[PDB]
Amino acid sequence: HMVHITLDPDTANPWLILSEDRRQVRLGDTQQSIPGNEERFDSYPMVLGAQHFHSGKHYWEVDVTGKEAWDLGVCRDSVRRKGHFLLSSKSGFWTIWLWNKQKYEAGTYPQTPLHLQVPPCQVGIFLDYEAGMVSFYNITDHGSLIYSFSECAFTGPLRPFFSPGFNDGGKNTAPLTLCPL
Amino acid sequence: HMVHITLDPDTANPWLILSEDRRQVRLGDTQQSIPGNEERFDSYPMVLGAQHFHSGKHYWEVDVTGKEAWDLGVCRDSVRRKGHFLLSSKSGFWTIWLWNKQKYEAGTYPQTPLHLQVPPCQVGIFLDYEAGMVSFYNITDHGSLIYSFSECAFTGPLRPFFSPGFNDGGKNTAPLTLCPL
Amino acid sequence: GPSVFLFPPKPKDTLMISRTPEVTCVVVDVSHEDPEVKFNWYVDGVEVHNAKTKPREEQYNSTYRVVSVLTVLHQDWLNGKEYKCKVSNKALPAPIEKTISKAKGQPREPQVYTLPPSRDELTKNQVSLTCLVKGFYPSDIAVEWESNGQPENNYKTTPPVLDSDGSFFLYSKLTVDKSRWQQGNVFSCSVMHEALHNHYTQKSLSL
Amino acid sequence: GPSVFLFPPKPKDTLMISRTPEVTCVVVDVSHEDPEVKFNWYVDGVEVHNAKTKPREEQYNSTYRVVSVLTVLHQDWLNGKEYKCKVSNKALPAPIEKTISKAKGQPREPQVYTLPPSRDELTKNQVSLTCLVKGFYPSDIAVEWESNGQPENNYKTTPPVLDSDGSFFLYSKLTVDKSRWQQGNVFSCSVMHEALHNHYTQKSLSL
Ligand SMILES: *[C@@H]1O[C@H](CO)[C@@H](O[C@@H]2O[C@H](CO)[C@@H](O[C@@H]3O[C@H](CO[C@H]4O[C@H](CO)[C@@H](O)[C@H](O)[C@@H]4O[C@@H]4O[C@H](CO)[C@@H](O[C@@H]5O[C@H](CO)[C@H](O)[C@H](O)[C@H]5O)[C@H](O)[C@H]4NC(C)=O)[C@@H](O)[C@H](O[C@H]4O[C@H](CO)[C@@H](O)[C@H](O)[C@@H]4O)[C@@H]3O)[C@H](O)[C@H]2NC(C)=O)[C@H](O)[C@H]1NC(C)=O
Ligand SMILES: *[C@@H]1O[C@H](CO)[C@@H](O[C@@H]2O[C@H](CO)[C@@H](O[C@@H]3O[C@H](CO[C@H]4O[C@H](CO)[C@@H](O)[C@H](O)[C@@H]4O[C@@H]4O[C@H](CO)[C@@H](O[C@@H]5O[C@H](CO)[C@H](O)[C@H](O)[C@H]5O)[C@H](O)[C@H]4NC(C)=O)[C@@H](O)[C@H](O[C@H]4O[C@H](CO)[C@@H](O)[C@H](O)[C@@H]4O)[C@@H]3O)[C@H](O)[C@H]2NC(C)=O)[C@H](O)[C@H]1NC(C)=O
Repeated sequence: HMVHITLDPDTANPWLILSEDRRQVRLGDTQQSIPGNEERFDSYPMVLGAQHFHSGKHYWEVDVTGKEAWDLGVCRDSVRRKGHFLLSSKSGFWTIWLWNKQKYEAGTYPQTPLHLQVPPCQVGIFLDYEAGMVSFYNITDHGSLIYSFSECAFTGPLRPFFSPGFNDGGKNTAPLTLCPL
Repeated sequence: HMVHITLDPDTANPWLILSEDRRQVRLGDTQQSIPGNEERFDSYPMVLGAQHFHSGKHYWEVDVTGKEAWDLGVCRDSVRRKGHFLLSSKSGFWTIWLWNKQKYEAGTYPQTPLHLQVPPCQVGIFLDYEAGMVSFYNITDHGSLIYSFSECAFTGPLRPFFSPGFNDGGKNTAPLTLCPL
Repeated sequence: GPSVFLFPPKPKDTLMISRTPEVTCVVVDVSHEDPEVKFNWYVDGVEVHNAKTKPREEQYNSTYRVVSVLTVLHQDWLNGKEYKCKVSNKALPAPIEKTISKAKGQPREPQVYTLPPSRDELTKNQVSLTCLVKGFYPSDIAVEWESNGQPENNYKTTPPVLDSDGSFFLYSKLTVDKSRWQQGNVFSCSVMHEALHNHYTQKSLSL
Repeated sequence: GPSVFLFPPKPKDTLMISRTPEVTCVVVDVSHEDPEVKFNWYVDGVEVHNAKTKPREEQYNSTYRVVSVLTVLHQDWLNGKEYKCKVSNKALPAPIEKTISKAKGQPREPQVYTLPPSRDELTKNQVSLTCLVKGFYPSDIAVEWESNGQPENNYKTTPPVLDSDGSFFLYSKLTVDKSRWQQGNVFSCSVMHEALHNHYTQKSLSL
């Protein structure tokens, strides 16, 4: 069920630096000067994957080694790109994230804390369109399940979501890397 | 049903000046040095009348000519005397009052506004213990009723209440005078 | 020569009957050389004598700071009477007069509302009770909290904030234990203000 | 000779991506006689050149006030890096160096609660929506309101007030028409803060 994903350079916030293969993303310290198209996140270090999902089972992995914050997930293609907003399952977002080094949360509203005895170095995101499901796996810990959203409905196209996080604390400059699968 | 009432010197706040006959009261500009007994109001220009009511019909009048503020009524003998509090019928007080020159109000909780086309110069206070009632009359306007408390219950002793008001605006220095009846 | 500043009472004091409001008349540096100060106080130009002189204070400047304190009657201050402090001293040729009084402005009635804790807070072990007080003028006010006739002192009160109509609002937060809130206990927000009937009102808050 | 003061960015600006935070280097009076100022700017001792010089301003003193402005990256300020302004001028013998940075203190997460109007208010024709925001450190914060994706600008926000634990709290009052509240409309309180996930959160309030 694995899927090769590439980061969509039109979604990408201007402080992000994507790699030439479009398979890594990091938050850099200058703002790149680039089009202000509708598709682009203007207030957070976030980026979409190129793929659009309409049906099917899709699975991919992301590497978060060494990082103190990030966000990962799938989202509606209709999510809003301009301004501040919450990552919430009522709002088009099926994500989980790490911030403040060490705090893990699932993006339910209100939010759900996660206790991970083994901090993931990689995370697998699995999407099952018809089952109405998105699950997350801690690959470092034998693939154990971290969290699963269910009865998501799903009407339209879904896109993979990514964010390398903010660099509070100065020790979050690594990038997310999509694993070769 | 008329009743000759005298102001009780033990209730009286120390800023009040009672008259020698104990039938007038005004708010003076020095504090009289006098006992701190339990019966005495310590934080408002208030005074009880000497009578204690256990039953019966009782009626008296008070003159408010020229005043911009006062309070009148009956109360439980048990009302608290020390500190701040509200004049409220839930709290042992069946009073109406005038403040701010021109604003009349009934001491229900919350408070009830009163519209008086003829500003009273005297007010009659009638108490009917068994009927559980306290009524007010605008003697200047033929005795018209201003306001009536009912179903007051009444278990204990009741005392007539008086206060010449605060002197906001500087033109409230006249006294209350009990009417000869 | 010697300088003089006149000061108003602290605002709450003019409303708390349990407080005593004082106008202060500060004289700064009077010479070690000629150190004695006369104070004369007038209330609406009428001479008064109940004023308290404080013992002079030596300043690192090698100079004298001299204070006289004058207690004021609450209603006098509220009713806008003028308090004059006239200083006399030989390090100086002519007596200096300073006058102060309460600020002008038509007073407006505070509206008081108590708001219980948000249900989201009931997961923490202390909860916040709020008293919104608004529409009041001037800013001089006093707020306090009580439960069952005893005062509750675990509260903090924002300063008054100017609103779009030129009136003031503030909020008061009382933090209490969740078990006290949850049991059904009655809390009360209390407000003293020039423009209230009898200068005082209170509102309850319970579950 | 010439004096110099260094100034920090306005706090909200370091948190609003739509704002631009600047450190200001002020030089006061430089003589009409020898008026030209050199500014050098270092960020963590490393020389930078993007700084904006402002045209000199004539002072009633018959003197020159000279500013240079340096824009900072948000995360740079937040991450506590040091910003040095070195002034050079001939009304002066040796270059003066000033350094500033963000203040120390372990940041704490704001807790946000929205409280509806008290039912006593629903007799007036405008009502007050409250956002309590508490437990946060430092005091640098930004609060705003929105309804249905459009901003609501009829709001006032108390300054942050220190609590008993050393954290801050404030309240934000949004005034609205009672008919908008009554109809069932959804309002939102928004908060931006260093110690929030993605530095932002929001809470709803409806009937
Ligand atoms: C020798 O050294 C001395 C002292 O170090 C110098 O003293 C100074 O002289 C200055 C004049 O040359 C003078 O400047 C004025 O300052 C005042 C504000 O001062 C207040 O705050 C200062 C701290 O910032 C303190 O120094 C003072 O204590 C003062 O505090 C207030 O004092 C009130 C009096 O006690 C007090 O009110 C009472 O409060 C009590 C409770 O205790 C009661 O409730 C009572 O009822 C009240 O009446 C206040 O609580 C208190 N407030 C607070 C929070 O501090 C300033 O207002 C004034 O400003 C006006 O005037 C100037 C020009 O005239 C103008 O520029 C202004 O904009 C404005 O119009 C003055 O600038 C200093 O006050 C004084 N310092 C002291 C300690 O008094 C000498 O000058 C030195 N001499 C030489 C030769 O160098
Ligand atoms: C000739 O006449 C001139 C001007 O009239 C005199 O100038 C004064 O010289 C003083 C030194 O001798 C100096 O004193 C210091 O005062 C400051 C505070 O100054 C601020 O506030 C004043 C109003 O109270 C103003 O005069 C200033 O404008 C200044 O305001 C702040 O300025 C910031 C810079 O722009 C600004 O920040 C920026 O804001 C923008 C938005 O526009 C951006 O967001 C940007 O990111 C920001 O960086 C602020 O908004 C603004 N703030 C506000 C609300 O006003 C004081 O801090 C300092 O105090 C320290 O040091 C002294 C001793 O060193 C000590 O006593 C203190 O306790 C403390 O440690 C100084 O006292 C004056 O500032 C200056 N006046 C001006 C206009 O600059 C000359 O001295 C005269 N010369 C002679 C020979 O007589």
